[PDB]
Amino acid sequence: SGFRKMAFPSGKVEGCMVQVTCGTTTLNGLWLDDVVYCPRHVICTSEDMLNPNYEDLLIRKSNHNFLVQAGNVQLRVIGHSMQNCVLKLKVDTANPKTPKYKFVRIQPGQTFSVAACYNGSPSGVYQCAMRPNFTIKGSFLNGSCGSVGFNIDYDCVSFCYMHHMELPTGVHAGTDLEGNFYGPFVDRQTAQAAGTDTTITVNVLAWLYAAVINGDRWFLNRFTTTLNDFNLVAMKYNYEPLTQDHVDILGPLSAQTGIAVLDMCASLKELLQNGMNGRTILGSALLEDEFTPFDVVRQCSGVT
Amino acid sequence: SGFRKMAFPSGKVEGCMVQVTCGTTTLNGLWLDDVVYCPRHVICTSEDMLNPNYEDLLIRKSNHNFLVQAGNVQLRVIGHSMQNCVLKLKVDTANPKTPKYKFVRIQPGQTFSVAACYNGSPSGVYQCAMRPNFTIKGSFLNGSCGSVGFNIDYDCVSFCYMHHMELPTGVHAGTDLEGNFYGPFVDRQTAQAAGTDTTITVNVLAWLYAAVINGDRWFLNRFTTTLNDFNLVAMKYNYEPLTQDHVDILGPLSAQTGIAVLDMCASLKELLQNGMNGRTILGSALLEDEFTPFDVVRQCSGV
Ligand SMILES: *[C@@](O)(CO)[C@@H](C[C@@H]1CCNC1=O)NC(=O)[C@H](CC(C)C)NC(=O)c1cc2c(OC)cccc2[nH]1
Ligand SMILES: *[C@@](O)(CO)[C@H](C[C@@H]1CCNC1=O)NC(=O)[C@H](CC(C)C)NC(=O)c1cc2c(OC)cccc2[nH]1
Repeated sequence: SGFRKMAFPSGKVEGCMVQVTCGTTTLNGLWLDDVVYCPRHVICTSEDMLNPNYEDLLIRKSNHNFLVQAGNVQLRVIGHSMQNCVLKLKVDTANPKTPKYKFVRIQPGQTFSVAACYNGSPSGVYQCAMRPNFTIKGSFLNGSCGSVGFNIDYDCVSFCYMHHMELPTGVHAGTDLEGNFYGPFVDRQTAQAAGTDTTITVNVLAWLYAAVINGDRWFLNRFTTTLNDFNLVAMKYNYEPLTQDHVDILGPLSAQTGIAVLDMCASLKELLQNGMNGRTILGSALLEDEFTPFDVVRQCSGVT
Repeated sequence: SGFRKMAFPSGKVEGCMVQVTCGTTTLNGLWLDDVVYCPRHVICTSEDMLNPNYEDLLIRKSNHNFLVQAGNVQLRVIGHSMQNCVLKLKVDTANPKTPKYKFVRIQPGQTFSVAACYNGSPSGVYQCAMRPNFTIKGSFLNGSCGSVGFNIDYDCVSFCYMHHMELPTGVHAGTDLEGNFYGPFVDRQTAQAAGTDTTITVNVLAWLYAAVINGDRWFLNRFTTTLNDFNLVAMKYNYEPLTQDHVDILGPLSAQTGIAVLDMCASLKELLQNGMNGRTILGSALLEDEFTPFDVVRQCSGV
């Protein structure tokens, strides 16, 4: 047993990380087949990033202005195009380590693994949750842009995040692999502020199902509730409202424990309104919200 | 900026994990060069695991009794030996993906990355610390035996742990790659307790420095303490004593923040006597002790 913040094995993503450089600006890129994906601001000088006109900055760039390196080995750029805030660079070599992959735009509350990369070399792996305000509580240093977030189902790597920005509050913002930012952020060198964050309700409920599975079930009450009533109450406590998809992904945990989702909602609502009464859940007085229902099942039944 | 429990990239280890089956028992193995290391209880049966005479059970085994699968290929075992609790399976093929590696014995309070594997296929990576009582608080299910813990220095993988056991308390026990258990544990099917679990003081202080580097300072105070007077209080709370080496290792963090180590100790002493009320540090409601000073320096340098 045991419950930990767990990342996916990073080997399949490691073989795809490369370094992209324009002039002196360097960051990370994702090499899949014969295309490298990286943040478009690599074409900016330090001064350009303050108020960049990317369309104009890109028209002054040719394939030969782009330095793409796998390690110290260069991959000649034979084509380039801009898709939203991501740059796509066609290279003359298909990545022999390209895994089965796809690009996905995740929802708030969903978790993914981040391969922290520097100069095209991953340095650490850790799991992140997309906060409801479209930030992630990551750990990123200078030169980390281009780091990607991913999940692995079966043998297919689903890329969902590429790093771009650190906010003044210390949290982080980025895009999907199609260059579309998560949240209302832009790739400018400007102090941008995210919206007020909230607790990921679906993940809190998954954490409660995790407790029940392990014999910690003192919090189960005899009431039930409607989805609408719970949402209205949940927002009064800074909790995100549940969707139909939330109820459905809680299905397996509901069937495994025999506790209907709306019953657990009624239990969680009582915890929100009355507190923990000096008690703990899974050895904690804090309600954990960065464990998705899939993380709970995967850690109560290790799948690979 | 930011601070997160973070493991090393697992690619180099993934290319080394294999599946080892003996009779009706399957677990993970580590394929380096022409040898596959795994827990020796894979040779045991249901009745053997209760009190196995491993030397007795091992000699009655043949190379063909061992099914070593590396993906869709089966490796031919051409030799079997035993080094303490680690069974060594010689194979006719050397692992092409063998990286630069060494076998090291981790010290208590030090951290390592764990590649949790099942049926020779890794499924998750997370960081652990070797607790003073020589257990680790991991996440392991049935079939996780053979999983390894490691660190990576440059291009060298330092293997330091192989998983064997989950104690009745939910914690986990294992060996180094020489088959020597961490702690007073034994690879038999018995319920085993560990010593009293003390807190890794130097790690808690590093983690306090990380909180300051990241904008958290509500726990600081104007007071200072001597090393001994802090250790008096710390030991009273089942905290490991702080040594001058620990003080020295914290230097970089103290310089970066401008907070003397003994000033942080005065803060920790207050936290231990008053508690945190309802407040949290770096999002946690407890004092985290599984971050080493090096972990903090690596994530907070320049921040
Ligand atoms: C390996 O997977 C075994 O091949 C591993 C799995 C454990 C159990 C689920 N999570 C893990 O980490 N180890 C064992 O099953 C181990 C086998 C050898 C004898 C060392 N035994 C235990 O972990 C074990 C035995 C007992 C026990 O007795 C019976 C009473 C309480 C707890 C306990 N754990
Ligand atoms: C990339 O590595 C640069 O390519 C970098 C990642 C950060 C470095 C430290 N931690 C990180 O996550 N990204 C940036 O530097 C971006 C670049 C934009 C998209 C052009 N900008 C910021 O992170 C940034 C700018 C400002 C700011 O202004 C100036 C004010 C406050 C915060 C802030 N962050």
